[PDB]
Amino acid sequence: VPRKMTDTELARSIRLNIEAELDAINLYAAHIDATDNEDAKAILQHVMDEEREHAALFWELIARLDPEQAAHAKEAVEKYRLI
Amino acid sequence: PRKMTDTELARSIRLNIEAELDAINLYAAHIDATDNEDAKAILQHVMDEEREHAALFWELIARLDPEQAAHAKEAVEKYRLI
Amino acid sequence: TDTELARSIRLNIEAELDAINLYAAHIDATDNEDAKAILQHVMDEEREHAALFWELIARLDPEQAAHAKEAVEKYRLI
Amino acid sequence: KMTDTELARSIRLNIEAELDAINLYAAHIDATDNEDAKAILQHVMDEEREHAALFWELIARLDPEQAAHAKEAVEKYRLI
Amino acid sequence: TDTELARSIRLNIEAELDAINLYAAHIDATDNEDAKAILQHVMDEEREHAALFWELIARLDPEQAAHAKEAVEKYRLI
Amino acid sequence: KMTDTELARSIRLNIEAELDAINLYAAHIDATDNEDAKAILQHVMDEEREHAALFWELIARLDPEQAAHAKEAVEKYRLI
Amino acid sequence: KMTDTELARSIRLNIEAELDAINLYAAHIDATDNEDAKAILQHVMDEEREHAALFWELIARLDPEQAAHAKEAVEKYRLI
Amino acid sequence: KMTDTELARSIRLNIEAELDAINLYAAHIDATDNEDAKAILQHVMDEEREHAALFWELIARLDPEQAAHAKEAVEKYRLI
Amino acid sequence: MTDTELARSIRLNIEAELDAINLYAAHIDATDNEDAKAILQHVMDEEREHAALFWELIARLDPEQAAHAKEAVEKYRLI
Amino acid sequence: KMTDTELARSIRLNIEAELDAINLYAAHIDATDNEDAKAILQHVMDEEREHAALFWELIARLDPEQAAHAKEAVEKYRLI
Ligand SMILES: [Fe+3]
Ligand SMILES: [Fe+3]
Ligand SMILES: [Fe+3]
Ligand SMILES: [Fe+3]
Ligand SMILES: [Fe+3]
Ligand SMILES: [Fe+3]
Ligand SMILES: [Fe+3]
Repeated sequence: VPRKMTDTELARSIRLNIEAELDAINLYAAHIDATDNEDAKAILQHVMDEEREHAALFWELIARLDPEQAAHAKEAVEKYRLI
Repeated sequence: PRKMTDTELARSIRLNIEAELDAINLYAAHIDATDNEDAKAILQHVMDEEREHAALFWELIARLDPEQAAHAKEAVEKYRLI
Repeated sequence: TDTELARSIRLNIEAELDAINLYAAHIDATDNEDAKAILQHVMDEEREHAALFWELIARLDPEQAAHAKEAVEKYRLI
Repeated sequence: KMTDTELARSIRLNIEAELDAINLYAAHIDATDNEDAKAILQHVMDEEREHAALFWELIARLDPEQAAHAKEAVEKYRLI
Repeated sequence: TDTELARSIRLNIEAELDAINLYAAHIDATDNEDAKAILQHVMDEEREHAALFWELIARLDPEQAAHAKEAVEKYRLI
Repeated sequence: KMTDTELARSIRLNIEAELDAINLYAAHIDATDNEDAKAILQHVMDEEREHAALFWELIARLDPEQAAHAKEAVEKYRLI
Repeated sequence: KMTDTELARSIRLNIEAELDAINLYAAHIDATDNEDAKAILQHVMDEEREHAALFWELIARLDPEQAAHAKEAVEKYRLI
Repeated sequence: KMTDTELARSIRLNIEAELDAINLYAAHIDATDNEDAKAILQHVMDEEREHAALFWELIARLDPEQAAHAKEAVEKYRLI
Repeated sequence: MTDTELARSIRLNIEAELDAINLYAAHIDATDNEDAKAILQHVMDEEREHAALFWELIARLDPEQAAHAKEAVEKYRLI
Repeated sequence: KMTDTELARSIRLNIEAELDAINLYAAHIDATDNEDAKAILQHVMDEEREHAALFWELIARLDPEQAAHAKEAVEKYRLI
């Protein structure tokens, strides 16, 4: 019940939406290499790229809330930081 | 890892229509479960784009081995049901 | 009128399509004729069901304006 | 397989799927108050019932024996 | 009267059929005859159980008028 | 040489399925007020119990060693 | 219900859970040839088996009857 | 594979798993009044967030297109 | 066939032990019987012993126990 | 409960989930041969192991008895 309506409910829900978008992109990535039709493959790459933009959009929202966005700012330094 | 023109192509696209609509229902539930405006905006945006994804997969099954002859008497047989 | 009605009809579309896929998997799992033929009949009827639920959800509140530009988005790729 | 461990078990599962679909449509008749939705739910449920009965006719004269469904209406009779 | 009793009995039919499917899958994975015999016995009893549930759900609520015209729709494809 | 994870484990699964069926039907006796449903539920549930007992007696002789279910009556009695 | 579907359902679930754990440890015994794993997995399997037998005696003193689980040793030989 | 099938899809799945862990730990933050547990939970949740950020930058620095990380900040402001 | 065939399996066995303890505890806290409570708490104690045993097994195996030497200090290192 | 099932069982679940994360990354080490992936996966797996150790002492440095985890090194040695 103690939920500021906006500061803690939709955050778990939008992380869920990120997960769902990512799984959908995974399925379309599995399906690009599963036929030799060219138009179907093309429309699948289009929908896959659009879902990819969805994932980026939900990610950029999920960063700018009460969770810590400095972790997704210290990521470019921590990537190369492994030797 | 597998290639077939009939089921390995059609069954998967029928599944994809289900997946698009699952996303649509989930998004519609997320529109009606908060009062955020940024979240509402990005959710209705993503929801409308999946609505295009679902319509496109519906044309894929139409322009596939399945028959778009079901979608020619459907507007009348809905009306043929009262 | 909403999830009470719309989410349930989306779900019924999933169920119809799942029945078509399952019966198609059972048709491509034999080379008989009795099961194949009557399963083709049940498959055809399931497909009609899915089309019917699709026209209903179009003729309800939601925006089927994607199913008006779907014929143009199919044609637009060659 | 294809008749022993496959087809009949798979067709039993097909009957199972028809029963589940009808269960969903019957729950959906009384979970809204629309008339168009009510009409098409009853219509699709009727056709599903046709599907389930016909799959039952297949399983009767398929590998399983249609002698069990016939010596059961009297075992029901055991309720008064 | 609805999904709590009748649909639940349809669920019971589902459970009977799945139990028969599992026991039949277990009969076709060995040639030990003692297990095969008791498994086939239990399966025959499950089969009568499932038939019993089917005739009850015919009487409880939904219409078995398809289950009177089912041999009639079976015959139409030969 | 599989009578272990091809014969015995399968019977553990069969006991699991029987017990789950008994639990499901017992939930179905406690979810309505009908007599006919009561009659068929009590009949089929008792027969399922018989099935579970049959599978248990099968698993006793198949593989595992029943040194516990002969020494078990003392561990219940060990208090109260 | 409580004693019928809170007491009995819970202990049948306990038997099922014991069976699931035993099946998992048995699958892991035949999925390696290590000696530490074999020894400790067989030990844990022995203790789970003890747990399962004890849960079975618990359900004996509940809603199921040994009127079938005492006629199971007599009914096994008469089935082939 | 090790570039497309098993590499890009797998890293997206790992991102999903880390996000599920973050959501779970946030649920455990809102279900207690312990402060040592709260502290370790916000620390581990932050570390999972660090994992999610790292996996996101890798999947960007992989085959997939990081052009969304140039477009999304403009397409979000465009939403009212 | 030495790491992910066995180590994931031993972690899974630990998972089963943990779920068994949680389920047993939920069934101990669902009645006011003492025979069932006592023997179920006993079985839970053996489940705890099992989880402990598998944990010591995984320590002398492929994963790194370098966390279990400074973990008592990083636990306290939070105030 | 705030201490029994709302706190303790949740921590049992959290340890289970951390083991799941390490297991998934261990499955992913056996599904590719890239070096960027190996580096970041080893980092996140090492951090997950740290998480699991932290939750293990939290459940240990609680009211339940870490006395099984004080005589474990002796009872395994009792296994051959
Ligand atoms: Fe999307
Ligand atoms: Fe989608
Ligand atoms: Fe249908
Ligand atoms: Fe049965
Ligand atoms: Fe049964
Ligand atoms: Fe155990
Ligand atoms: Fe146990």
